Parts: sequence; structure tokens; C-alpha cells
Amino acid sequence: DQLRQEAEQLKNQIRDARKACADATLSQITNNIDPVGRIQMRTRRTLRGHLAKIYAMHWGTDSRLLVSASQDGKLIIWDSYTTNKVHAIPLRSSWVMTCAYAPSGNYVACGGLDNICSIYNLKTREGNVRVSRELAGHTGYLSCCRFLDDNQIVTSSGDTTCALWDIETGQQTTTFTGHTGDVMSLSLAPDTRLFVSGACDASAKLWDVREGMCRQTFTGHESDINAICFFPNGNAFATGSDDATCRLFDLRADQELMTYSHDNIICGITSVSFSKSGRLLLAGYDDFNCNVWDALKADRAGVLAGHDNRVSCLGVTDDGMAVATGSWDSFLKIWN
Amino acid sequence: LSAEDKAAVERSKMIDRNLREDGEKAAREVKLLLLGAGESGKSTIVKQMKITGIVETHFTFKDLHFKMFDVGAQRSERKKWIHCFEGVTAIIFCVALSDYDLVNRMHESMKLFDSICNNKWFTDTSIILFLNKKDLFEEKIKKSPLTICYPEYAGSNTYEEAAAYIQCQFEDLNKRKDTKEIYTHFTCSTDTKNVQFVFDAVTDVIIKNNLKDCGLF
Amino acid sequence: VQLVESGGGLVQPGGSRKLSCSASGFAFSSFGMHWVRQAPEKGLEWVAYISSGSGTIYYADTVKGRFTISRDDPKNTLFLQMTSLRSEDTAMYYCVRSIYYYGSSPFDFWGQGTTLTVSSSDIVMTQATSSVPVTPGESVSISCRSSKSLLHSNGNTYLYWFLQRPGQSPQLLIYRMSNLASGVPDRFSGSGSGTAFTLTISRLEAEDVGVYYCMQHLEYPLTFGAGTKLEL
Amino acid sequence: IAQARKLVEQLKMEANIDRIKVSKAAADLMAYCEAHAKEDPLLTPVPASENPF
Amino acid sequence: DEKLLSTVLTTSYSVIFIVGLVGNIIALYVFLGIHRKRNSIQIYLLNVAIADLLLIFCLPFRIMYHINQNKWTLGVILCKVVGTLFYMNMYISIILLGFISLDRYIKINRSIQQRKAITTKQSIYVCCIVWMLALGGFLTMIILTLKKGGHNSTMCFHYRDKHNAKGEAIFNFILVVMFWLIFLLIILSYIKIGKNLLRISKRRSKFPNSGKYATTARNSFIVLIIFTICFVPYHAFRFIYISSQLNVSSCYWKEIVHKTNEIMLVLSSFNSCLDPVMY
Ligand SMILES: CCCC/C=C/CCCCCCCC(=O)OC[C@@H](O)COP(=O)(O)OC[C@@H](N)C(=O)O
Repeated sequence: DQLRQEAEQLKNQIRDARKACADATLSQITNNIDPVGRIQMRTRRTLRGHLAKIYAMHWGTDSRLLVSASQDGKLIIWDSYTTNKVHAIPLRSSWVMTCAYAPSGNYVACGGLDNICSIYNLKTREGNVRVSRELAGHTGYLSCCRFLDDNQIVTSSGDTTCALWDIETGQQTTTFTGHTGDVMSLSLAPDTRLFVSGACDASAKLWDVREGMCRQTFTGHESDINAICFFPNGNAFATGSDDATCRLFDLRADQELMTYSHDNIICGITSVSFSKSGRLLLAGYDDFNCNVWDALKADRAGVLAGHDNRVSCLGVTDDGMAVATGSWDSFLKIWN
Repeated sequence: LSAEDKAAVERSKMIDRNLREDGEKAAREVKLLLLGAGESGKSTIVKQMKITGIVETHFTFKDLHFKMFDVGAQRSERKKWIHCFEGVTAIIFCVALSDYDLVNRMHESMKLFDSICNNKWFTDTSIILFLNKKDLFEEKIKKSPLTICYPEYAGSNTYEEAAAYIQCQFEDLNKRKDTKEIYTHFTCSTDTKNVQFVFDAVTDVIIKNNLKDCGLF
Repeated sequence: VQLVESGGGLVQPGGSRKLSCSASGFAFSSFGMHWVRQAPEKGLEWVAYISSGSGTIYYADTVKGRFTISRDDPKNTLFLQMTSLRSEDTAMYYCVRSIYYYGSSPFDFWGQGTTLTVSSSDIVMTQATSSVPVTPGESVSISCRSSKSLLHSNGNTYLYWFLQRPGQSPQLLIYRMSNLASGVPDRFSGSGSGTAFTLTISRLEAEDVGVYYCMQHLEYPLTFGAGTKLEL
Repeated sequence: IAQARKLVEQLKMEANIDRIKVSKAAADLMAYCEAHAKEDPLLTPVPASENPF
Repeated sequence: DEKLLSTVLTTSYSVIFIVGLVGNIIALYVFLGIHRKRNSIQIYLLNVAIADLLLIFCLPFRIMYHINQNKWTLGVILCKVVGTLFYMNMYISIILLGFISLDRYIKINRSIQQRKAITTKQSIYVCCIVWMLALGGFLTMIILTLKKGGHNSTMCFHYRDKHNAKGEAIFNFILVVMFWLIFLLIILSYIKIGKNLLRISKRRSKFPNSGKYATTARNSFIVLIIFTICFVPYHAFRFIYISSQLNVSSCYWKEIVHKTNEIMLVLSSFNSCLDPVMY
């Protein structure tokens, strides 16, 4: 009956307990800090061989090998220093929308409109590549997948859920609920102990892999969120949405600090990533080009225009020497 | 300049070679996307041919391989995955003719038709319309007239007229009548032409595309 | 995984022969294939190599013109045709698999061999020592010397360490002077810098006694060492 | 009312926690950014000899 | 020995310059700016645009010679090889227009027949072949007509006389027969494309996509009417220019010859502006 009241009142407390913890307006704190200026990058490599749109990519921890997934029914592995193909995995479902590369390097994963996360083993005798598990139990469509170790993996689905599995059996060890919309983005933390999800109800949520409870909920957007990434300190993240706007959220303050926007930018955002230092945030847009932002002043610092169609995926490597962008034009591009 | 690394290139070339053969082959099939009103005819249309998310149906007719994608078991935000099909050869759209009396359904079917035909991704994609269940439409006329659905309908309450009125009220919903065509068909139980019609329409589409490629449209 | 060779027996000088290697348990088509020899009381010498796709072949300067290597992939078989046999060809022949991509372990599986006997600008890898007695429990080291730096511009150092036990076939221990194969304990370690390399064995144990061999994969032809024996 | 008390039980948990002031957070951010400005090869272009691309 | 023609050349070439120029620069902006992808036929059309554009760039050296009353100013070796470039361009736009009409036939005369297999990667091969081989004739003609003698006499683009350089009178014959081969190659393709594209408009009746299949057929006939209306007058008359200048004549017949060859050549050049406009 009156249960729909205490919540509202209760919510009004939060809206006030995070307005007294706001005094600095970071854009003011970092007013004297020396700017970065302007950043020029150049296409060093171009990786050809895909016959359709590529919908995702992922780097390896060696900072040399990467994997890409396309809707031609192909998952290709590349040496980036030569442009040589190490493996080409043919899938059963051409409708793939995500990919991952295990930290060790023995496994990859894929998924999409079939509602199944398929794990593939690369380092096996017989000199082939075999599917080891087909994790099923979702009802939507796989929108992201991330490894914790070689026997654990987190998944997000368009059924308003996320899940933590156990690959040896193939059963959900935990199921994360609370969203009211298709979930579209994931980011794990450095410690691989608490992760963050970004949904189409214009919200983000911070989970806790150990228990299964949402510790904090973040709002502020005016449309669907499609991308999210963690700051390297593990104490902040960034979100990209269809309102042509990125935002930075802090966990402890439980607010947002900076918004990254521009009047002459009206397209949506498909991807987000940081730099090894956490000083320049990269973003992939639908206007066919990527942009670079100074994440302490909100100014721009550079543009990456080499693609003849949407930038769907964007990644940065753990050593910090390169960026890789993917496009619907069936091309990946390395920048330095 | 190199080493046994040479053998790592001779490999990357045996890979780049099979991707071609996979694309020089997946380009001679025809991909179709199947949509329809809520549980109207999207099922019987498949059984008319004799061969968990998306359902792929592969079949063949006169040395031409068709792949039909049925995605009704995918209840989600369609705005987020309906661009995976941009580049599909055609859209089959199945609507019924016994759905005006029932409940109102023809109106939402037309809403979906207008939401699909006039989409950013299907500005060039042709549509094959199947108006099905005409046998029963013959009976739901005598008892119930048509004006119960379309007030502005002022004409002979008969098959050869109401069917054409529905056809027109469906076909006058494409705003870009100059870039895509709409093919329409009333289904026959036996004498399986429901697939010869698809064959004709598809070959017409293919010719109309080859002629645009050759710059002498 | 399996590799069975056949086609060897007593023949006469001037004759001809054909040896066959049947594979069972792996993707024969994705693997390049080698033939290797071992004379009765001597070391290992290389013979021929054919790639995946067969669009690349290499012979030694001792058999060119009178040998021919081929492969039938549909039937998973490797062939060596030999003409004009001399007494310098009595040996045990071994069929070897090798796959090349970033991070691969070539020369990983060998066969059991065919014993043939007929009636009566290259790198030089040197293994000074030829015999070493030891006791189970202590540590050991073995040294290899090359007449040319094996390090390359890409950063890789192409040296391979093999082990042959009494009455068995060789077995890859180490590839590229630092990497350890799949199926060998951590006792074995590799080290060194161009023109000199070292293998270290700690907390020794039985079954580690036999003949150790050095190999280079920098440029064809390929070359082995004389073989360092390690017994009790 | 069928699944609305869990909403309250949750909102009673997202509110009873500490919240440092934005000043400290911005400070930690800028500090982490400074301390690691040398190993940022996208911020400080590096000698081509130390560049594998 | 004629002046009333020295006005026709200028009055025509002058407008042809600007029309071809604007058309080809717009066509390049399209094939490069708007269209970032390119099938084989777009490649061929881009090559043709480049060819006739730099031809046009070789045009304005005419009005000089003309309004200046047959000037011989710019050089003695320049204007010699300025018409060689004219011809080297006017013959690339006749082989590319013969390979276009073959791709454009093998495509339209097969839907599920799979007559042959072609891709938009082997097209750049031939497009560069026709641009390299062309130098085989360019430098050949330079070295043959330049270092083997000299004749200027305040003349350029003049009526020449053989019996001293009888090596070019044969190369020209070879080119004139190559044109007549490509002509049939083109005609028996753009006739078929209109034959097996007009019944389809009568059999496949009671059907929406029937307006097209008839515009296309009377477009694939204009694409040929244009060609033949321009290049056939030349390349046929030429037979009485190669010969009959290689032979004995008078200042009457051998003046008729020149004064008609120039008109026929301006006609053949009027096609460097009609090709961009085929939208
Ligand atoms: C295998 C074939 C490859 C295709 C490429 C070959 C391109 C050939 C370009 C060489 C010109 C062809 C001969 C020719 O006919 O041209 C002669 C002019 O070099 C005279 O120069 P002009 O004095 O200015 O001609 C004025 C007029 N009186 C006349 O002779 O035609």
C-alpha cells in the first residue's frame, strides 16, 4: 500500500547526502593543471581479411596478439607486429556481438543472438581449435563477456541480467539482477573482485562478485548506455551513451565529476577506453571517427579519422603503446 | 630480413585463401528475414517449405540456396539488434486477413509494417507481403462487415474488393516508393506457389541490383 | 598422437626404395613435416622438409637429385622416394612434425623409425664434451657452441635441445634457449647468449640419462651437434 | 507490492555508507595521473627505436 | 594552306575544353569523395575520367597555335610530343570502354548461370597495364620520330609526308585495326544487353519492376550510338590519310584530306565530355 512512499522519501535522502559531499567541482580543482595540448596519431598497421562488419575485438596481455569477431562467421587472431593471421575460428552462429581473450592465452569466448557463450581452446594437441564449453541459460542476447581466470567468466545479457559461471560444469554460480532494461556493457576491475554494468535504462550498477549484491547505483544519463570502462585506479569509471555524451563517475563520492560533450557532436557512442595513466579518455562515435578527451579538463586533444563507417570497437593495450579501432567497414587499425 | 618467420607467412596465406572461398560461396545464397504479426502465419509459411534465439531455416529451390531467419523468439529492444540484418536480400512480412474482427490486430500489424518499411537500415530492402488466411476471411465477411475496422471504407463488402482495399492500405505505407518495391501475395494451400513467388521476387531483386551496379540503371 | 614409419629393409647399392609415414591423431594438413636420420653409432642428420600446402620444400646437399619427398594429405601419409643408394645411407629414419606460428613448439613429436641398410656456408654446432658420469641427486650442465650468432633482429634465439634415451626416440626438451616444452618437469632450464648456450639440470633423477643434442633453426640446412652422453 | 519490498530493502542499503568529498577524489585522480605520466606512450611520444609499430 | 578552318578548330576546342574539364573534375569528386568504394566498372570510369581530363589539359596548346596564326613558339620538341599524349589518352578511353562493355555484359547475362568469375582486385591490374603499355607507344614514337631526323619549318600539327619515316605509317594502321576490333567487341555486347533485356519487359509483365528493363535497354543503345557517332568517322577516313599521304598527291586532294581529318578529330574529341554525363 504505502510501500510506494517510503522509497521516494528514502531516495530523497540520497539525493541530499550526495549534495553535501559536493563542494569542489573538479573542473575547478584542475583549472591550473598544465594541459596536454594537442595529440597527433598515425595509422601504423591495417589488418585486412574480414568480409563484413566486425562487432568486437580484444587485446591479449602480451600486448601483441589480438582477436576480432565478425558477422561473416569468423573469429580471427592476429599478430599485430606483422599483420599475420595465427588462427581463424569458424563459428556456428554468424550473429556474434562480443569476444574475449583470456589473460593466460589458452582460451577465447564468443556470443551473440543465439544466447550462448562458446569457449574455444587454442593450446591443444592435434593442432586445431576446439570448443570446450557452450554455456547456456540466458534468454536475451549476449552483449559482453569477460574472463576472471581460466575457469570463471562474467556475462551480460539483454534479458536484464548478468551472470557468473563455472566453466568446468557449465552452471551459473551467481546471477545478478536489478536492472529494468537490456544490459549492454561490462567492465571488470583490476583486482577482478568487483565489476560494473551499464544498461539501457540509463543506469550503471556496481556489483560484488563475492556475494551478489549491488553496492551502488549511478544515474545521470538521458538515454541508453552502450559502453563503460574502469579507471586504472579502480576508484572511478566512465560511461558512454546515445545522447552523444560521456561521463565520469566516482565510487566513493557516489556522483559524477565530468561530462564530455560538444555542440557539434550529436551522434551516439559505441565504445570507451582510457590510457595507461588515466589522463586521456578515448571514445568511439557513430560519425565514423574516434575522439580523444583530456579526462581532467573535458577539453579535446585529438581525433582519429580513418574509417569509412561506424567505429564499433576500440581497445588499448596493457603496455600503453598502441590503440586498436574496429569499424563496420571490415577494418581494424592500429594507432600510436 | 626474415627467418622461419617465412613459414608463419606461408600460413597466413593459406588462411586468407579459405576466407575467399567462404565469401565467394556465402555470396551466392539469398538471406531473408521473416517477420509478422503476433503468431499470425510465421509458422505455416515454413512448413509450406519442406527443408533459443534466432532460428535459421536453410533450403533450396532451382539451384538457389535460401536462408530464412526467424527471430520471433527474441523478445528484446529491437532497436539494438535490427542492424545485424542491414544487407539482407529481402524481408518477408506475413499478416493475416482474419485479424480485423479479432482483438484491432490489423492496426498494430500496420504499425509494425510502417515501423519496418520506413527504417534507417531498410531504405533499399524489398518486402514480400503474405496476406494469409483468406479462406476464413471469406467467412468473417458475411457475419461481420469490414467497417468495424476501417470506418472510411465505403464499398462492396466482398472478397475481390475488401482484399484489394487491404492490399492498398498496406502498400500505401512506404514513403520511398522510388527505391524499394513491395510484392504481395494471397496464399494457396496446395499447388505450392508460395515459394515460386519468392523465387520470382528474389531474382527480380537480384537483377535490379546488378543493373544498378553496372551504372546503366 | 601417433606416427608410424615403414618401408625399410636390406637392399643393394644403386637400387631404390620408398618410405612411408602414416599419421593418426592430429591435423596432418596443418603441420609441416621433416625426415631425419641417425646412423648406427653416430648422431642425427637432417634430410628433407615439406611444408603445409606443399608449396615449399628443402633438401640437404647430400641427397639432392636422388631423393624426393611428398605428402598425401587426404590419406594422411608422408612419402620419401630414394634412388641411387650408397653405403652412406644406412640409418634409422625418423618422421617429424613441426608447426610454425607465433608461440609454437616445433619438433615436438617424433616417430619410432625405419631401419634401412644397404650392402657394402653451413653452420657448425659443436659439443666439446662427449661423455659425463654422474650420480642420481646432484646437478649437471651441458654446453653448446655455435660458429655464428643465432640471435636475430626480431629478438628470438633459435636453439633447440633434444633428449634421446636408450632404445627410444628423441624428445623435445627446450625450444629457443629459454622455453620449456609440454610434458617435461621444471628441472631442465635453458640459458645462454649468441655463440654459446647452456642447459642446466637440477635434482637429477633416473630416466634423465641418455644423449642430449643441440640444434639450430635459423637458416636451412639444419644442423645438430655430436651429442653429449650423460650416464651413471 | 509483489516485488516492491526488495526495492526498499535495497535503497536502505545504498544510502547507509560513507561518501568522501569530491575534493579528495579529484585530488587522488590528478595525483595518480601525474605519478604515471612518464609511462604513457600515448601522451609522451617515444623514440622510434623503442617503438614496435 | 587553309585558314577558314583555323577558326573552326578554336571555336570548337575552346568550349570542349571547359565542358570536358568541369564534367571530369565533378566525376572525379564523385568517384573519390562521395563513393569511397568502387566496383570494377567504377575503376574503369575513374581511369577514363583521368585520361580524358589530362587530354583536356593537353588541349589548350591548340588555341595558341591557332589564334597566333600557326605559331611555333613554345618549343621544337614540345609540340611534337603534345599530340602523342593526345592520342595516348584518346586510345586508353577506347580500351577501357571496351572492357567496361565486357564486364557490363558478363554481369547482366548471368544471374544464377555463373558464366565466369571476376572481382574488383584484378581490375587495377589491367588499369595499370593499359597505363604502362601506353608508354611503350609514347616513348617509342618519341624516339622514332624525334632522333631520326628533324622537320619544323614553322609547322606543328601539319600535313606530313612519308617515304622517309615509314615506321609510324604502320603503327597507325595497327591502332586503326585495334579500334575496329574493339568496335565489334562493344557492339555485339550492347546489342545483346538490349536483346536479353526487353523480352524480360514483356514476359515478366503484370509486375511492378517492369518500367525499368526498358529504360535500361534504350540506355544501352545510347551508350553505343554515342561511341559510333564520334569515333567511326575518324578511324575510317584515317585509311585515306595514312595512305595517300604516304603516296603521291596534289595540294588539292592532300588538302581536302587534312581539312576533313581535323573536323573528324574534333568530333572524336567531343566524347571526352559526353562520358562523364551518363548518369
Ligand atoms: C598496342 C597499342 C597500345 C595503345 C597505346 C598506343 C598509343 C599510340 C600513341 C601514338 C600515336 C599513334 C599514331 C598517330 O596517329 O599519332 C601520331 C602523332 O604522333 C603525330 O602527331 P601530330 O603531328 O600532331 O598529328 C597530326 C595529324 N596530322 C596526324 O598525323 O595524325
